[PDB]
Amino acid sequence: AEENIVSRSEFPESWLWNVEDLKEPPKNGISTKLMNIFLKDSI
Amino acid sequence: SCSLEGVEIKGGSFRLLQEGQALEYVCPSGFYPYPVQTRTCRSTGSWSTLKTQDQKTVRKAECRAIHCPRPHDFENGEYWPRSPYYNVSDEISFHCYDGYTLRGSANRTCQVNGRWSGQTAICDNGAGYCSNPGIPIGTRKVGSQYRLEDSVTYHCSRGLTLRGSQRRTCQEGGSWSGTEPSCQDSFMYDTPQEVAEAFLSSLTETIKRKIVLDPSGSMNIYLVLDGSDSIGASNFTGAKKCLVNLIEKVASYGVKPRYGLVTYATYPKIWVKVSEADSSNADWVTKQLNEINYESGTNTKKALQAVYSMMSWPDDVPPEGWNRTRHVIILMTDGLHNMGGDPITVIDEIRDLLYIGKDRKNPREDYLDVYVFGVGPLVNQVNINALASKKDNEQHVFKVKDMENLEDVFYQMIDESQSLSLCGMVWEHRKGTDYHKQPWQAKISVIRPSKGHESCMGAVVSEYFVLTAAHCFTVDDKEHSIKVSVGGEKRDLEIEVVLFHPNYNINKKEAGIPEFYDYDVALIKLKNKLKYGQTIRPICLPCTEGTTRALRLPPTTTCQQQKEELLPAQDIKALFVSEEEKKLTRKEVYIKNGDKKGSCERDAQYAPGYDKVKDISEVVTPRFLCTGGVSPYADPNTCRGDSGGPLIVHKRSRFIQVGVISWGVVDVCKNQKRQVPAHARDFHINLFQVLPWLKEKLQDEDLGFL
Amino acid sequence: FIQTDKTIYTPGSTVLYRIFTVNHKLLPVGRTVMVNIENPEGIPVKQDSLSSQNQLGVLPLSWDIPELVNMGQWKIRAYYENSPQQVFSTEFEVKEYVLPSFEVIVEPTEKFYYIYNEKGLEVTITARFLYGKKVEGTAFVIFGIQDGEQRISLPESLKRIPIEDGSGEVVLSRKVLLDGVQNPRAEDLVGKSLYVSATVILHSGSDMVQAERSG
Amino acid sequence: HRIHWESASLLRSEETKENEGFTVTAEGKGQGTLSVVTMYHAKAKDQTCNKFDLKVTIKPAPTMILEICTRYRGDQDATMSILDISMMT
Amino acid sequence: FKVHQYFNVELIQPGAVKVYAYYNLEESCTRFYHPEKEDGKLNKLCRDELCRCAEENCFIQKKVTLEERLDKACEPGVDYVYKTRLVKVQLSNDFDEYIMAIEQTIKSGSDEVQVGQQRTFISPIKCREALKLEEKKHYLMWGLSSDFWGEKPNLSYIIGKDTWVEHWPEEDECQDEENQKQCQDLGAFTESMVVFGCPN
Ligand SMILES: *[C@@H]1O[C@H](CO)[C@@H](O[C@@H]2O[C@H](CO)[C@@H](O[C@@H]3O[C@H](CO)[C@@H](O)[C@H](O)[C@@H]3O)[C@H](O)[C@H]2NC(C)=O)[C@H](O)[C@H]1NC(C)=O
Ligand SMILES: *[C@@H]1O[C@H](CO)[C@@H](O)[C@H](O)[C@H]1NC(C)=O
Ligand SMILES: *[C@@H]1O[C@H](CO)[C@@H](O)[C@H](O)[C@H]1NC(C)=O
Ligand SMILES: *[C@@H]1O[C@H](CO)[C@@H](O)[C@H](O)[C@H]1NC(C)=O
Repeated sequence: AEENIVSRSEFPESWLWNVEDLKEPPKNGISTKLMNIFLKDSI
Repeated sequence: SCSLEGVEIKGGSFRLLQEGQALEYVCPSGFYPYPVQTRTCRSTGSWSTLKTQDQKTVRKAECRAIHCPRPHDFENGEYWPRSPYYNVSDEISFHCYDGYTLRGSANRTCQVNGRWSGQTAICDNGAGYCSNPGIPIGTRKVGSQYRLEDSVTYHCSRGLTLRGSQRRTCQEGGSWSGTEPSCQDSFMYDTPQEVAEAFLSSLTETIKRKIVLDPSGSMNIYLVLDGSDSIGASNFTGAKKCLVNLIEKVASYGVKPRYGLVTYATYPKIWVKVSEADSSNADWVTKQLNEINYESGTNTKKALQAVYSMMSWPDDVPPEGWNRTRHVIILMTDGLHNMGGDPITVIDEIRDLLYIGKDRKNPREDYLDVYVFGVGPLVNQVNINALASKKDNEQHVFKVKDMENLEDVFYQMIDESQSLSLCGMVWEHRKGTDYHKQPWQAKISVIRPSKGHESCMGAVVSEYFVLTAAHCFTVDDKEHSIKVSVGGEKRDLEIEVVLFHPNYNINKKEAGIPEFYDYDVALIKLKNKLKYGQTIRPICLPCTEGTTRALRLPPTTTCQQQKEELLPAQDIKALFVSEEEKKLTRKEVYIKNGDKKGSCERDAQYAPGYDKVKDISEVVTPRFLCTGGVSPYADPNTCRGDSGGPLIVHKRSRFIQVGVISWGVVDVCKNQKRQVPAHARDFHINLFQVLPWLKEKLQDEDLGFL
Repeated sequence: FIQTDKTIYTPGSTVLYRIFTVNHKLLPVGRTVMVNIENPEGIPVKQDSLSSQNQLGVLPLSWDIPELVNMGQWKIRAYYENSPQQVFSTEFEVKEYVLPSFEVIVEPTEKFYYIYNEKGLEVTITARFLYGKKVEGTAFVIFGIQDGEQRISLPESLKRIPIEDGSGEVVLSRKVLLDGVQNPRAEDLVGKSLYVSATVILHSGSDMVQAERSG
Repeated sequence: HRIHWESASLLRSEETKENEGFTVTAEGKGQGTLSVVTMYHAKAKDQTCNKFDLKVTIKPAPTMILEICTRYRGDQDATMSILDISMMT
Repeated sequence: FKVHQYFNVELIQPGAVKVYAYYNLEESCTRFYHPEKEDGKLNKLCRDELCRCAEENCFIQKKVTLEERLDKACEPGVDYVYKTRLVKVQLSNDFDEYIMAIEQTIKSGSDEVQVGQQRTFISPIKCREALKLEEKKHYLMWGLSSDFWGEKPNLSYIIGKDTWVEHWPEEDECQDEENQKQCQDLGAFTESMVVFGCPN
């Protein structure tokens, strides 16, 4: 029952405290950036 | 013995060991038994109950796929990606937040050992007395305060046991008191190479290495063994060799230590005391080491109380050299199920006699060191860890799969000080590169006009000759059309000559067989001599004096005896080196030299050009070796660019090549990451059928041919 | 521009902040900054000095909150090294809290109040989960007056209402408001504002969400 | 530690776990302040249920019945109070 | 008010009532209730600072034979095998203390033990009938290594879930045909662990 099933543990109040650089060549002054992030276990 | 019915393992194999007193579960890489490894046939007529971590009921015993511990937390950062479970060779990128500096390996993949490669990734801000001790994978940290006298607590999740320090306290020097914790399992074992590395790092001081002591002072060693009812066979077969090698090795550092010997089955026995006049002589202590015999239980408290009596003195005032002597206890317990109390209190007494656990201004923690080696799968890791010592950046607790690794460690330690001349030497450096694990491999590129370049590999067997396959090259190729690379070096080496077997021919054209691989071997003679380096290092050859001394046998041993030992009439373990994305790895493969051989040779009918062969035995000569497939175990196939590699059988931490890869049944290698037929087998060319040619051509290399 | 990841913290966590050093063109520039972390009493507990050379205006710093600490309004004061009077401030809470499971808003149908209303003042309750759903529970509503540096409560206007599918309908009558104070004239209430304090308890009695529409 | 006029008015906190005598050396020229405070727990545990006097009873009757008697500890009565009751299984 | 039931449930848990003002929740008064418990308070045994509640079973089962003793006495978790004689019992409300005198110890424990020193043991009130302890009689017991409780040398061995205590008849009762087999098996098992002991 509750042995092979994982639970939710990561419940932060602030995450994604990251930095990112826009280096794609401009297209009318707009740069598209496709980045993969994982939302927290919190609902 | 107990009833043998209903004790097997699904997906694995079971055998009766200790004359039916036990049974052991084994599966190849990527699978370990669950939830236990061995069962004991008690006196009730039934084996020991299947005990899990929570002591639950088990429907059936199966060997489960190797997964990898999930990060219980990674504070101040993120890990990519996140999964409920991590497979073998899966990779994580550890990324820090802003203003936090990373220390450790970011790109971490965890191998079949069950631990992630590299140092634990830590993100630190550096604004305290001491730094973040890290949060190892599977272990979760309590306490964000890193000031002085502050302590943090570490503990593991379900199914994981903690090995290290349950609580680490920040020291006035700026460090933490204890070793870095880790989450361990029952299937996990420490390889002999890293055990030897950690033992050397803790025991010695790197420069070479040396064992320094206080000026005008000596050291004492207390070698303690266990006479438990687990192996105890033939007067500690191998353990005596281990201790003899250790005694010989320690005396080679320019210091004469003193020794003491403790063995216990029901009561402790004294063999050598520190007070003896001739306790500093290796010859007599080894001679007495060879005089150990059996006469049950595990009474460790009484034995270490006897050791306490040895350490203690009978004088009123403390004798001379009381604070200038260093003590080392080495324990080789296979059991340690307590009977008569716990040995923690006597360790406390021992360190109180030497004034260790009483003051912090002069801790004197380095004058006592306890090393405990774990043998077998019945080990209790928390008890061993609580019994041994803990100092930061050092490992005092070890664990090995079998008794063989116990002497593998010490043979490697002996061979470390040897000159680089002998083959088979591979040191597991802490910060090694790709070729630091497989230095014998050499790559050969063939450039042809208007034709695709052909890439193959071979083994460096000396300073002038490289053994490889012959079908990778043709007589049409000229001297300028062959390039050789070793150790990932851009600089090339000029070639001089390539030698082929007189009976070798890559062209049975009238027999309907398109391709034939008889004596498909090639000997490349280098133009110059090879300089031995960190990643350039030779390999041994069958039926040679180097092979004779590698297998730890007297020189009178014959070549046929070596063939029987390395290649018995059963399944034979080995591995082959594969290249994937400019990186080198090892894939385990098994040789069928018994009943499975005749069937395996039939699988070649699936190879191209072998469907119309009338006599299936004609195309498969006895000089070939058939490996791979799913029987008796699942084995990956060699890739198209992986053909021609050296098949090597590992023994006593020594690499000896037994053949050269020739071809395979089908080309389905690329499906490994992405479906493999059960008949997919790999055929290689043996080296024992070309012994006279090897002796003739390599008679000037001084390889000690027999 | 000092921006923190949160607004309220617990003892035993980490304050993470970014200083964005711009110039009067709102453009990144490289300077030296002095940062102070002040306790609620008004004396710094940590000071630091960083440089913004080739950092593109982002100065990421962090601070560890001790487990034995004073609760209240903690301050971060950062100023350029050349200008000790150029103090920039960022105040954040330190409290012993736990995450609420829903947001409650109390909104008036008429966003102001009129003295001569013959019906009263109607305020409605929108208690919705933080993921935008609807609740079922009860709520307690009280009122008051926002005078000069004080708060006067009216226990007579202490009403209890069933939040019917994320909705409420509370009516404050003129007689109750008149009886709250002892002024013969209602026109003397001009120049002062009311505040509504609501507190919504779920049918499970789990969470505790006290929301105030002051002013 | 060193105290300078520019860097003064900073909380220099030194943390200690053991109760022992301390020795400070104040040298140089100027003045200063020193405070030593021990934060701990004391066994002055009084009653907390200060503002209420809840009492409960279960009594089988001729499907047992539950009775709850409450009282507010003060000189004035209480406003709308909330009583949460959790049933068994 | 009346509270009904619909399904019989084994080992129910006690409920609680919390009363508080609508503005402050931290100034609340939580009081538990239970038909067969004091203030709905789970049974825990304490010495003014440290507790480990004993809402478990006093024993397992009592049937048990020589092979049963062999299998359940060579466990990895057993620490001591002691025979004692009941001298004094201090009955009370929170718990009861049994003070014994030691004749001789089959197996040694991590605590200093010798013939003569007094030993105390604690059990929850629920064992006041299950074990039917009587004074001036001998007993033999072994238990989990987590029994240690107190300060040296006045430690106690808590009779918890894993603690196994069995009746050791004296010479007079060992002559009774009903207990002759038990006495003989006890003596043989005693001499077995005295001479040989458990394997490994
Ligand atoms: C990590 O490894 C697991 C297991 O090796 C991968 O799971 C893949 O899909 C199922 C789900 O567990 C595995 O189990 C087997 O699948 C067959 C269908 O082919 C089904 O009859 C059973 O459920 C059976 O147990 C399956 O072995 C495995 N796929 C392969 C090719 O081995 C998983 O995809 C891997 N990757 C990740 C990110 O988890
Ligand atoms: C980690 O690996 C990824 C791809 O495997 C690579 O893009 C990245 O540069 C690596 N990080 C390093 C080498 O620091
Ligand atoms: C082990 O040693 C004893 C005495 O030391 C000897 O009698 C016995 O034969 C030895 N066992 C062997 C050689 O297998
Ligand atoms: C060892 O102890 C003696 C006792 O007085 C002391 O004189 C000596 O200096 C000590 N040795 C050290 C500290 O190395």
